[PDB]
Amino acid sequence: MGGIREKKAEYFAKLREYLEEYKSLFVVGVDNVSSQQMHEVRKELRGRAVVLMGKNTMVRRAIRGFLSDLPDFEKLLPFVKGNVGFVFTNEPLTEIKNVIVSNRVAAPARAGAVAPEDIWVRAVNTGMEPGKTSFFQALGVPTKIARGTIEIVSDVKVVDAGNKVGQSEASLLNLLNISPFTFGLTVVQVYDNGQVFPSSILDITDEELVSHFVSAVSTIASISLAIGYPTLPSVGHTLINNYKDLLAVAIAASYHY
Amino acid sequence: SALSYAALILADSEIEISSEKLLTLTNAANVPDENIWADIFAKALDGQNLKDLLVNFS
Amino acid sequence: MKYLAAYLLLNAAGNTPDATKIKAILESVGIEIEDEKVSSVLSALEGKSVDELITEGN
Amino acid sequence: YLYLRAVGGEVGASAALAPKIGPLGLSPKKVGEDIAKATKEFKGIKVTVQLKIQNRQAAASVVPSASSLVITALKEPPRDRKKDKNVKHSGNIQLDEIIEIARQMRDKSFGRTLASVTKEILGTAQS
RNA sequence: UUCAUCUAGACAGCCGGACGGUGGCCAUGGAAGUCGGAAUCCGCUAAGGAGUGUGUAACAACUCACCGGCCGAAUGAACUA
Repeated sequence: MGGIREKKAEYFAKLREYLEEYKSLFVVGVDNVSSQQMHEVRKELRGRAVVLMGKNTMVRRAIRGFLSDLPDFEKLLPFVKGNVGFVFTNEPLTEIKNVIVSNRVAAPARAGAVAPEDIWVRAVNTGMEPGKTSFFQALGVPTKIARGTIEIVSDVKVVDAGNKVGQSEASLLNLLNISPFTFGLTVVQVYDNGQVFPSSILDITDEELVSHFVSAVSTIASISLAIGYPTLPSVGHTLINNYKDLLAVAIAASYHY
Repeated sequence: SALSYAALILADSEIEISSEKLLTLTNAANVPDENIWADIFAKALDGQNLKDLLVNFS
Repeated sequence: MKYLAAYLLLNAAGNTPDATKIKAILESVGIEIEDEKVSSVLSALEGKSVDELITEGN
Repeated sequence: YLYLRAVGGEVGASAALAPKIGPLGLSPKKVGEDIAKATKEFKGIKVTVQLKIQNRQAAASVVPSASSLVITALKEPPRDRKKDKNVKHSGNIQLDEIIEIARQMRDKSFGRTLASVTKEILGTAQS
């Protein structure tokens, strides 16, 4: 607790060797996620390969870079945001995102935070006795007293995605027991092998590629059927085209055989 | 087929489907060149709309 | 597309990865590969049975 | 949670159970039985027991615990009579004993590694 | 003037985060972070002190430590005339 380091250049020095030891380096966001949730998330990572420290002591990827030949300076705009960590890993890029991003733990929203997604409150009895119903009304949640209990009149959106949640708004929602978001280490960024990946990449489609694969597979298949080029898959169809076309000439015409 | 897949990639890349161009992709794959099969393939593909064939098919 | 055909063509020969083959085929096409597109296709490919996806055709 | 204090073997004290309210959410001596059964050996120093209440059930969070685990293994009931230097009783745990206390703790504890877990218990043991 | 903190980013303000060994021995009606009185290791590790103040008979939260950002260049404490 006392004045003694609280190190400077020493913890940087441990950190120096840590980007260099591991191939894959992640820039990640704790801010939202509780620490039973973070600490559990980190338990997963830790078996595989581990996370270490900084401020601006983090931004010093430059010294690490300077030791090797890899980036500077050169990077697009140093992506770091409030509340950032570095994850040093063996684990390839694509898999790291699926562990972290898919498996998030739940928790409540916060006052003065920008809502990540649309917020709704449901209609039904709150179960609470008469009191300051007014507080609910202030937010733009309609309520009225039915059967001597406070009830919310209708489902409505209290706050949208990309708008901030007001201090009153948050508190009242917590009393309702309404939470809902997914928390865990938001991925800002990846370095691997001289290459910079931003977060759009990092949510990694995949269903779209199945559709594209199957469509590519059909292009090949099509080409095969029509073209007549008989390795294993195409063959029985290619023979059929030469009929499809004969059987066919009969249907329009008006010679009967 | 490696030869059919080679043709569709060559058209997607924007390069003509000929014996040299199929041979370079085929060699990069590591599959041995066979003169008869790429020659039939270029010949079958001659006079074709690759685009029009690609889309219908049962 | 370039990427799709390239891994498909290799799959017919029976083998594939980032530098060794994907990069090799597209480079044999004469085209410069975007790393992000290769990485995305590979990451998607992991733990998938390509043969099973083909068996439904879409 | 709303927390509570306990002594080994105690039940039904007026000051401790009645104003703090009887868990089970009514009817003390439900919990009064439940805590008491569990409590073990002689009273010694007070432990926390911590109250959690559910519909018509009580549950307590009780750790005397990893150190009470040490007591069982050593066969020594006290704690370090003359702190950090050398104990008055001669309770030297073995290396084999401490990794087995660590094995069992490893669910309760976060710890990454078993070797990490051995430090955490050992640090508790010395002081 | 003298001692400390600053481009490794101080400072004013505003913004923001906290899992686990484990509610720690003595004594007493009673201390359990915070009436009195011990040692002080460690996980993992951006980070997460056996704790800074606000509590109740005692227990019972919330903040702070420690840590991160928005800004950018000096800074505050002691004496002296």
